[PDB]
This record gives sequence, C-alpha cells and structure tokens, in this order.
Amino acid sequence: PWSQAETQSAHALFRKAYQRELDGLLATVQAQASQITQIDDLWKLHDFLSAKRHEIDGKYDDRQSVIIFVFAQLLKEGLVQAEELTFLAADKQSKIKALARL
Amino acid sequence: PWSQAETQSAHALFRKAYQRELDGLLATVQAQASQITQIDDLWKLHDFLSAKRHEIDGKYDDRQSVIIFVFAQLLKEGLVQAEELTFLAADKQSKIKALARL
Repeated sequence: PWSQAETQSAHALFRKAYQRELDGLLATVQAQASQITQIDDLWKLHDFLSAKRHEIDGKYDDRQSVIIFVFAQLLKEGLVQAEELTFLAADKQSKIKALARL
Repeated sequence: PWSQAETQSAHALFRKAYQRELDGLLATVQAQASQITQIDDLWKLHDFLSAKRHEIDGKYDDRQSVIIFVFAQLLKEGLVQAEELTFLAADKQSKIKALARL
C-alpha cells in the first residue's frame, strides 16, 4: 500500500537521484576522455557509455514490484541519502536500509 | 595484375589512412567531451561514437578484390589524396578516381 504522498514524493526523489546520476556520469566521462592516450581507451569509454545509458534508461522503475529494490540500489550507489526517505512509512525505510547494507 | 611493390605500398597507405581517421576521431571526441554543457551533448557524443565505430568496423577491407573501392571511399572522404596513388598502375588510379564519384 502506497499513499498519494508517498508516491508523489518518491517520484520527486527519483528525478533528483536521476539528475545526480547525470552529474556523476558526465564527470567520469569528461575525465576518462581527457586521460585518453591509446585508442582502445576510446573504445572502453564507448562501451561504458553504451552500458551506463542502457542501465539508466530502465533503472528508475516506479512499479510496486521493484520500487523498494530500486531505492535500496540508489541508496547503495549514493544517489539518495537515507535522510531523504523519511517521508516513507517506517517499515519501508527499514527494509530499504537493510537491503542496501548487504 | 598486382605488383608485389604495389601490394606493399597499398597496404601501407591503407593503414596510414586508418591511423589518420583515428587521429581525427580522437580529436573530435576529446573536443566534444570537454565542451559538454547540457546532458544532450553527452548523448550526441555517444551517438557519434556509435555511428563512427560501425562505419569504421566495415570500411577497411584489406582484400585485393575490394581494395580499389576502399581507396575510392578514402579519396572521396579526403583521407587520402590522389597524389598518394602514383605508386599504382595508371589504370588502377583512374579506376579509383572514377569510383570516388559514385
């Protein structure tokens, strides 16, 4: 069961994390592109973008089946802070933190 | 049909052109990367890499039955100059310059 308030603030937090992931992605790309010397470095970068882009396209799934798992992943990846989950029910917060610890 | 020196000097220019395209590909990527401002710029870079890597994968066919068409494409693209084809038989040069206009 998800309240209106929970679903709405979760969406806002998804977008926030999404923007954080863009910033990180850009920084790494911008970095390992300036560190290029060999050409295979350029193909490694290409492979990285291809992969990270496909990951992101489907990472922010708001469906009831995985939405809890998604937050755990975001938390583990540092894309959201635990303090940003306090709009959720206590049981959801605990479950998320737990999954992310492992 | 094909001189032994023709074949050597052909494989050479062929490989010299490959290294020229890489030089230009690398220069463009490093430039695009360091000049990113929006996130869409990053997606453009990705699409550009995707396209060129494909184009390149199947452009450089070293096989004797095709080498003439490749040189034409390279000449048409500006990756080699007509002046660099003088080591070939007169009939081979003309053939190439003709195919380039297709």
